[PDB]
Amino acid sequence: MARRVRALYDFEAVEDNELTFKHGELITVLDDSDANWWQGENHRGTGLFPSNFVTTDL
Amino acid sequence: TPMVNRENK
Repeated sequence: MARRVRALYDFEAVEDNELTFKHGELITVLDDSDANWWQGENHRGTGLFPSNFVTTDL
Repeated sequence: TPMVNRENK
């Protein structure tokens, strides 16, 4: 199942395939098959983000 | 903020 994580930092997408998010927001992890870049989903849409920008503690 | 590296996406 897709798991939820919370953002530790702001991240603003630079490429079209990246997700934008803000500190404290929830992200759904859709695909963590890659170690450093995960596909997620939030209220803004979907896209890739750095795995080290989030935590499993909600 | 942690450093980001896009070379490896």
